[PDB]
Amino acid sequence: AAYATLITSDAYVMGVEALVYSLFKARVAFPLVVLHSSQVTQPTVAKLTRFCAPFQSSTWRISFRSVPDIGISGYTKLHIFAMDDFEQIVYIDADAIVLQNVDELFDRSTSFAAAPDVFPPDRFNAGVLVIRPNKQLFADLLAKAKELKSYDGGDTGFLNAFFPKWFESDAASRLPFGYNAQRTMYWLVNGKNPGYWNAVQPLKILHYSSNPKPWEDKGDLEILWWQMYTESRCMSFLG
Amino acid sequence: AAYATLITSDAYVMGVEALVYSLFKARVAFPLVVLHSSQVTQPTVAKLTRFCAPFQSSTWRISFRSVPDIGISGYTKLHIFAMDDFEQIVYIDADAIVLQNVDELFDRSTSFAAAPDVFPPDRFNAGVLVIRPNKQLFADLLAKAKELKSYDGGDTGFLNAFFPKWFESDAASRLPFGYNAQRTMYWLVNGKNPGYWNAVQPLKILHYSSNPKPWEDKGDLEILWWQMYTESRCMSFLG
Ligand SMILES: O=c1ccn([C@@H]2O[C@H](COP(=O)(O)OP(=O)(O)O)[C@@H](O)[C@H]2O)c(=O)[nH]1
Ligand SMILES: O=c1ccn([C@@H]2O[C@H](COP(=O)(O)OP(=O)(O)O)[C@@H](O)[C@H]2O)c(=O)[nH]1
Ligand SMILES: [Pt+2]
Ligand SMILES: [Pt+2]
Repeated sequence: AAYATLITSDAYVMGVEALVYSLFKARVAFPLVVLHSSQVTQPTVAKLTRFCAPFQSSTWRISFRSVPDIGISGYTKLHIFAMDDFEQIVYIDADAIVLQNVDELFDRSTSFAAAPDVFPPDRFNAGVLVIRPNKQLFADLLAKAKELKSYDGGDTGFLNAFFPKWFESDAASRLPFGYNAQRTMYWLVNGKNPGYWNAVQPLKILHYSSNPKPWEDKGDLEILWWQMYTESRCMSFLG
Repeated sequence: AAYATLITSDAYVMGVEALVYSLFKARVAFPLVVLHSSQVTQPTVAKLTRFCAPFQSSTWRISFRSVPDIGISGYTKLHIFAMDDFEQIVYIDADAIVLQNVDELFDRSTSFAAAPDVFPPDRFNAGVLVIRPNKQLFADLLAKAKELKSYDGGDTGFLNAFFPKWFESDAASRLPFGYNAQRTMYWLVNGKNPGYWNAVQPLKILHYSSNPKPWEDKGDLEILWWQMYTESRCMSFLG
C-alpha cells in the first residue's frame, strides 16, 4: 500500500512539497510515491528529491517514478491504475494538504473510492482516489478515453463518465467530504453561511481546487496553505 | 401511498398551486395531501381548494389536512412522519415543481430517503423526502428537537443531526440530485460552467430554494417557474 501524488509541471513543485510535509506531520504509516511526467524538467525533480531527503527514514520512504504524459497531459493521473506492484493506492492531488492522519483510508475494502464533488453533489471529485491497481482496468480507461466526453473538460469529468453509477455504490466507495474538502465551497459559503463549512467534521484533507493555486498568489484557507509550506521549508532546510 | 406538500403561510399559496399543477401534468398515479398549518387563514385554504377542484377526478384525489404548527413553525414539516394512515409518503416542498413523473420514488424499499444538498454534498436537503410514517419515530423527532441544534437553523439542519449517517446509507435512501435539483447550484455555475448543471440527468424535480421565491419577484429557471404557474391558472380557470 502507498500514498501517491502527481506532478506534471515544474510550477506545482511547491504543492508537492506542502503535501509531502503534511503527510510527514500526520505520521502516515505507508510510503509515498511521487509520479512525475515528462514535462517536469530534471532539475525540478532533483530539487524535489533534495527537499524530501530530510524526511526519509528507516520507517518512511518517499520514492520517485517517471511516468509518460497522457493527453486528450490531462489524463496523466490514470497511471495510478497501472501501479500494480501495490495492492492499494491512496492518490492525492498535489494541490491538497493532509491535516490529520488518513491511514484508515486503506481499511476500505473496495477497488475504487472517491469523495463527492460539490457540483453536482452526486458526482465525485477526482482529487482523492482510493484504488486497487489493475493493468486491465488501466488498458480500458486508456481505450475509453478516446470515446467518452467529460462534462468538466478534465479527468474528473472523464472518470465520472467511466463510473456513472458511483453515487449508487456502497459506503466503502463513497468517501465523506472531509477526505476531499474543496475550498470552492468555503469560498462560496464563508461570508454568508460559515456553519455549512464547520459541519464538515472531521476535516482531514483540504483540497485547493480551482484557481489561482495558493503558490500562484490571501484568504483564511490560503493562509493555512502558506503556514504548511513555509514550515516545510524550515524543517527541510534547518531541521 | 401519497404525495404530500405543506403550506404554513398564505404567501406560499402560489408555490402550492404551481406544484399541484405540475403533479397533474406529470400524471402521477398517487393522490396528494396538502398539509396546511394554523397560520394559513381559511380564505387562502378555500381559494386553494377552489384552484384544485378542476384537477379532481375519479382517478386522482387532492385532499387537505389541517396540522398544528411546530416551532423551535420551522419544524411543521415533521408532521409527515405521523401521517400513518399511509404506508409511504413522497413529500415535496411547496417551492418545487415536478417536471417529469416521479411515481418510481414509491418503489424504493426504505423508510427514509432524501437527496444530497450541495453544501456540504454529504448531507441531505430536506425539500424532497420519501418516508414511511411511524408515530413512534415522530414522537422521538418531537423530543429530540428540544436537544439537537441545526447547522443551518432549519429543518434540514435538524434532520441531518437526527440522521447523521445518511451519506453511509444504501442507495435506496440516497436519491439522485435530479430528484431535488436546487436552483442555488444553477445560480452559481450557469454563467461560468453550465455543463455542471446539464450533467444532472434526468432532471425530474426542480427546487426553488433560497430567496427570493419566484412568486416574491427573472432568470431562466424563474421563467420556467412562471411558465408552470401561469399555465396552471389558465387550466384552472378556463380549462
Ligand atoms: O499544471 C498542472 C496541472 C495538474 N497537475 C497535477 O494534476 C493534479 C490535478 O490538477 P488540478 O489539481 O490543478 O485540478 P483541479 O483540482 O483544480 O480541478 C494536480 O493537483 C497535480 O497533481 C500538475 O502537476 N500541474
Ligand atoms: O414561509 C413559509 C416557509 C415555509 N413554508 C413551507 O415549508 C417549506 C420549506 O421552506 P422553504 O422551501 O422556503 O425553505 P428552503 O427550501 O429555501 O430552505 C416550503 O417549501 C413550504 O412548503 C411555507 O409554506 N411558508
Ligand atoms: Pt486539485
Ligand atoms: Pt424549499
